[PDB]
Amino acid sequence: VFRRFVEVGRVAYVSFGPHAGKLVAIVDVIDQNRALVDGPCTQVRRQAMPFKCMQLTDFILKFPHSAHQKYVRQAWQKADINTKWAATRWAKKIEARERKAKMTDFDRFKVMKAKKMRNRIIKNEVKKLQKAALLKASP
Amino acid sequence: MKTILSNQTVDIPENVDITLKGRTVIVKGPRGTLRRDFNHINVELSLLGKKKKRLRVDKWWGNRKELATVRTICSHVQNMIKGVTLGFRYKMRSVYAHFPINVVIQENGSLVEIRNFLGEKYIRRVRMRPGVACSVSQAQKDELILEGNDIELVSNSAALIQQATTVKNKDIRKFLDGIYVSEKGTVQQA
Amino acid sequence: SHRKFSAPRHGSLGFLPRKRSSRHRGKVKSFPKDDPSKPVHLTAFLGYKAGMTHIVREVDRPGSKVNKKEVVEAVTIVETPPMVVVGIVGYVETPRGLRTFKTVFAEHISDECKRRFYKNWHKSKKKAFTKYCKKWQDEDGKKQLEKDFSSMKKYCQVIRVIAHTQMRLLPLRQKKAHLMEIQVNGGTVAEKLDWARERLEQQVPVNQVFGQDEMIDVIGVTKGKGYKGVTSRWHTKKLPRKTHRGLRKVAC
Amino acid sequence: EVQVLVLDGRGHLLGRLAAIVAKQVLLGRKVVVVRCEGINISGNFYRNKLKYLAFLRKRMNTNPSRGPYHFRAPSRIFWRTVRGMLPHKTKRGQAALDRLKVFDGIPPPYDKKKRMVVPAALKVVRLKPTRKFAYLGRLAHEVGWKYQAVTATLEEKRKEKAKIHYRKKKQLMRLRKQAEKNVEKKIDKYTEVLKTHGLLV
Amino acid sequence: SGRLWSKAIFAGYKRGLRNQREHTALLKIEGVYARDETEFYLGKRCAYVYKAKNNTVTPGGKPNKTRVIWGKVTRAHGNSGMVRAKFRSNLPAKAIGHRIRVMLYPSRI
Amino acid sequence: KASGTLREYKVVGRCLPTPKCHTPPLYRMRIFAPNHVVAKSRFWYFVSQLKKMKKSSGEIVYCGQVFEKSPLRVKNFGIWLRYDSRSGTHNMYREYRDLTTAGAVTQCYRDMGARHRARAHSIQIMKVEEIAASKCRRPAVKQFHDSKIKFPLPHRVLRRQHKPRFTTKRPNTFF
RNA sequence: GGAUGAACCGAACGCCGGGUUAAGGCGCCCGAUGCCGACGCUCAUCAGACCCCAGAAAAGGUGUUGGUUGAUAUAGACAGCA
RNA sequence: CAUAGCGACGUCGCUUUUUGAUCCUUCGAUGUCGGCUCUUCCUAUCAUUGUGAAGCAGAAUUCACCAAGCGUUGGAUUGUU
RNA sequence: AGCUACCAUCUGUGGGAUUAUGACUGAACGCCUCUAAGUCAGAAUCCCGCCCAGGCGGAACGAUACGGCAGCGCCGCGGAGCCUCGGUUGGCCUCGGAUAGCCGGUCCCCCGCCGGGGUCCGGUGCGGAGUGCCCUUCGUCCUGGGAAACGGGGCGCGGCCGGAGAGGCGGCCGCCCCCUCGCCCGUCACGCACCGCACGUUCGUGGGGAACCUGGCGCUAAACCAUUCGUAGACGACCUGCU
Ligand SMILES: [Mg+2]
Ligand SMILES: [Mg+2]
Ligand SMILES: [Mg+2]
Ligand SMILES: [Mg+2]
Ligand SMILES: [Mg+2]
Ligand SMILES: [Mg+2]
Ligand SMILES: [Mg+2]
Ligand SMILES: [Mg+2]
Ligand SMILES: [Mg+2]
Ligand SMILES: [Mg+2]
Ligand SMILES: [Mg+2]
Ligand SMILES: [Mg+2]
Ligand SMILES: [Mg+2]
Ligand SMILES: [Mg+2]
Ligand SMILES: [Mg+2]
Ligand SMILES: [Mg+2]
Ligand SMILES: [Mg+2]
Ligand SMILES: [Mg+2]
Repeated sequence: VFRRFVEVGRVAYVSFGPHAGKLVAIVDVIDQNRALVDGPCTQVRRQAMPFKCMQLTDFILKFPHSAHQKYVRQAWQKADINTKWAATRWAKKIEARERKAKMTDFDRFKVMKAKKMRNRIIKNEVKKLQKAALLKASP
Repeated sequence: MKTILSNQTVDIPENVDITLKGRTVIVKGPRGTLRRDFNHINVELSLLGKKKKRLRVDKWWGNRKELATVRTICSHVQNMIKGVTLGFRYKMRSVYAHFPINVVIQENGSLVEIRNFLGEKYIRRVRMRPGVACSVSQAQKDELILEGNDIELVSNSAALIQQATTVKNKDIRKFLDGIYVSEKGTVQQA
Repeated sequence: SHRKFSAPRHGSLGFLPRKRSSRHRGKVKSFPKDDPSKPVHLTAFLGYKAGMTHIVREVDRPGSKVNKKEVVEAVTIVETPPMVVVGIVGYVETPRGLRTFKTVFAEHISDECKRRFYKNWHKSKKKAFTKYCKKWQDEDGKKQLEKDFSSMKKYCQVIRVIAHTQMRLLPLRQKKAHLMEIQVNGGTVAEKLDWARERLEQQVPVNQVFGQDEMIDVIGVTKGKGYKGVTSRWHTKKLPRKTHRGLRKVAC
Repeated sequence: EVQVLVLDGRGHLLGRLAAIVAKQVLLGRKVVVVRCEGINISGNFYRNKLKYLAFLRKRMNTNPSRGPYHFRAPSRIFWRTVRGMLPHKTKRGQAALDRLKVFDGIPPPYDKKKRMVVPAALKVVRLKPTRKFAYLGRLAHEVGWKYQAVTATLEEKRKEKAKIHYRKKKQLMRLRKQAEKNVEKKIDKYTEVLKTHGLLV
Repeated sequence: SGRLWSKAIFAGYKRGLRNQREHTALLKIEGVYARDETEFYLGKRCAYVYKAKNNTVTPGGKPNKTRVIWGKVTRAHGNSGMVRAKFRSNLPAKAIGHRIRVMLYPSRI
Repeated sequence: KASGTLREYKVVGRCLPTPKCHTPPLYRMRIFAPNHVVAKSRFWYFVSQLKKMKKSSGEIVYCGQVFEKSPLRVKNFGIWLRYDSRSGTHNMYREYRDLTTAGAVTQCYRDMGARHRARAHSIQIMKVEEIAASKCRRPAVKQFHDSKIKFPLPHRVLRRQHKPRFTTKRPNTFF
């Protein structure tokens, strides 16, 4: 049933807290509630971190547990987690949320105009397809 | 204490297959199909092999009470496998001191009439659970045979018969009469 | 402290609003449970208490002292002229209860039936249902009636017939007939609607509703006794003769 | 807000949802709770039934017709629960109580409208998965409610009609996706604006 | 042309459990449900707009039934985005649960 | 004594010199306290219990926080303590996993309060020691000694239950 | 503030505006946690829920959770079957 | 044969249907015993329903559980309770 | 005659969840176990039914005021206005649900050309996303390029269909009459530009009440008192009758 697991080398996304919006690697597990956590390439120094503010991703790095920053950083850079992360639908959904949030009034006006025209064209095509499908006569 | 993982694996015979639809186990074998859902238990069920058909039950972060359910689910699945491969047969004996218990098996083994229990004129009608067939043994003089695929249904029907034949307002250590399950086994003895 | 000796309560608390009935006819309040396997039939009837007498009959109760013996038994005579069916009501089941969906009345409502709709028949212009009966003749009203019957057929769970008694056949003073919703049981809604529709304007004799030597229920209003005290009303014990302010009372 | 807030009672905990609803109607908001038979109560069914039977026992000894009115419908039970969190003996509380409607099942005004959900009152997130719970509909039925069967039948008809409507909506949305694929050279100019400003990933 | 004011609800007066300070009111602004989101609305003008029986003079318009009690947001209240408002006259108690307009007027953006 | 996130303090004290011993011995303790004021108070409590010293007859020559020498390493802590129950005094040995010794002692205080209703004034921490993973005795601690540890997060409860307060979609607990 | 209360806890009082607290609180009544609060314990077919205070004991439980002491065990424990 | 049924020596409680102890309310007045009448409530269950146990063969009885729905009477003597 | 008596006679009822308890399967604790998860039977108790009353609670249906000016109903947003009550300041027209799992799409089997299964392919910190979607208001005049041109408007008519849980709603056709305008990007200038300022901007032709005018199409009734009854009764009320 489960596909994403808490384990050494698993890359997690920080949902909230001081490090929200960042990627980290799980270096070790502490007492079912916390994990020794290290983002050497995403600017999260080694520290404890609760599992509540983690959202596991699909990337697993291969380093032994409680390895140093050097080995975590080499595991991160080789098979680059930054670009592979940015390529995912998750990361660009986050990016779309951010750029929708930072949109100004003129940008909202332009989006309103473009969306108006786009919706009208799509609706005309939908009506055309409906009438094309309404010409069915078969016993 | 919360245990990280408690898992138990059940081997599936070759002539029976098991399908998972969430936590609903469908076991199809030579003798029929048994379907049972375990949605009241938060476990993870998986089919491992394409060769020998192991079924694994996993419980993650379970305390003492919910670690007890893994082997319960495994035993229920094994009973389903046993029912669809060999079936379940319960043999009951009617014991009496003076009045012989006359048992008449009505339509298709689904109804049982007890006539002369302790000599009284009340007729006891007991309806078997669906899928359970009652019959009169041809090997012993006072013996009922209950056959089915579901162990709970077969044993529930047997318990219905046993509780229907109950002495009242008497010393039951002396009035030993009634129909009691003599043995529990399978059909086909394989 | 507890009462010194035990004694059962006087009267039943199951009839507590010991008041004048708000109705004179006596309403059914529960019709027999409908099962579609039965043939289509009516569930009730209206009669008039004529009087009492007694009969002599032989009893066929084995093991009894009066087996194959003559007994004298009191009987009540209930005069039952045929009912006349003048309408159909459909009901629909809702999570708030049964509710009246649609009522369809027959043409040619009898004069004694129309008397029921008027408090003062003498001064009336007798105008009831005069515009309604016109819709049984025109094509538009007939189409509306067919739509109403179809709506009853496809939306109603139980249907009832409005039936009235026939005052003209009774020796009473009253000419104002009695109306009643009698439930039609025993079939599909379409079957009972067709049956009730063919019975419109027609007469239903009591032998088509009830049979010989079957046990029925009688619903009605009892004889009025006026304002009564506790001794005659709840049958409490009379206080001793030495009681000062009256003895036909409840002491505490 | 200014519209009517329609909340689906299925899967919701009684007191949690009632606290939310009471605060909403006190803030001058129209609230309509539908499908009150689907409301859950934490704790096992026998315990909750015992609580309601104790409530049934509480009656005025001198004249029970004046006493506490024990309402047996699930909608009325939830209504009384909300009244217990409202200051219903003042004009403000009575107006707040008037701003609330409760129903068993989903009646025709509201079966054709979208229904909200309160996560802070949902059983799935507010209750541990191993704990037991009771259904308000079953409790009401076994404590005196009369319309469990007819409400179930009408709910099943409503669900069939909703399935038909949902199939129509799915077919329309499939046709819309096909239309977007059909016209893309005349759409990409505005699609790029939307993508640039974060709409439409 | 457009709404141009934020919707708020007159939730009640500043109060203890058994004491009520009617001179200051509590407003629930729609869409503001955290204390840190209230900083925008601090100092903004707010109006309780209502109708009555007699006509009153309208600035830049003909007399009508509309009347206003003016006020402004003073500070945040609670953690859940309440605000406190001081009006020129204390708000009537019939306005509880009714519309207040936050007018964006003293803009700082 | 209340709590917070406790800190370790090295507290060194001694009696005041008298014309009986010009150089009284120096005594050192580890005190886990919210702050240095409470640390000094607990030092005086403990040395009054052990030696025959008082705050008035002695002085505190040093009170400094002890920083963890490896806060980036998960390690096992055994704690020997004693506490007063409602009906007696008991010695306990408890095990925890944490990065810091002070964090482990804070975990101990919370756990004693949770399981035995023991308030912090009843608890006397008498030894704290980092132990090897083979020397551990508590299975709840030992089960995390897996080089290939692996578990999911089965039933993730929605914590943002009020943003939004009202919504059309029901939450998902599977991730 | 303790729902309520001569005596409890805070604090003593001219008429007011603003700020901040005490004791006590912050699901809703009812101002305030609508914190992505922390760690555990607990299921009650009479659960529990805050000084005074408004109800309980001895004695038990193979319910569950910790802890103390002791003992057996690949020279094969323990439990089952013989 | 301690514990079917009992329970010495001790010891922990519950109740307010006994009688005390106290004197807070009432002395510009709360009509003071018993019976009769009438309603309701409690359960620490006499009977009845459904059960468990016995030194329960049957019959009768005894102990206990869920349980207050229903019932618990007619008289001689006495103001009596 | 009436009233009346265990001093005569007649009638008195069905389910459900379950308690105690006895069990089934089954772990915990390679055995056992009625229990932990899951099941069964189960009662003068409990709830409901039957029965009594019937909400400041509803429904369906009937008739709805004259022979004289005399009242009323519907249709027209038809007009001119009064009196009073104020709220509000875009809409969302809907799967069922699961949560130790979901959602979308597609090829083969089965049921009326649409659905249900088995594959297979996608998405899943929900993007076929309520952290969402839709509509989007300055108005016109020259004036080009794109979208459309199988298109929009009709308080325009007539017809059909769906919706009954409270349908008070929604959808589709036929005729006729308009403009090629409304949607995007451009060209072109203009409108009180009321000289910094609030209640502005909607629902809205709002709700409710009296009244005037204007036309069309329609209706001509009951209740109560008085009288009578006596199935009723303190009085009211109730059951009744009256070319
Ligand atoms: Mg016997
Ligand atoms: Mg008695
Ligand atoms: Mg006298
Ligand atoms: Mg006070
Ligand atoms: Mg108190
Ligand atoms: Mg003090
Ligand atoms: Mg002040
Ligand atoms: Mg409070
Ligand atoms: Mg509040
Ligand atoms: Mg004194
Ligand atoms: Mg007096
Ligand atoms: Mg008196
Ligand atoms: Mg008892
Ligand atoms: Mg009774
Ligand atoms: Mg009699
Ligand atoms: Mg076994
Ligand atoms: Mg049991
Ligand atoms: Mg059962």
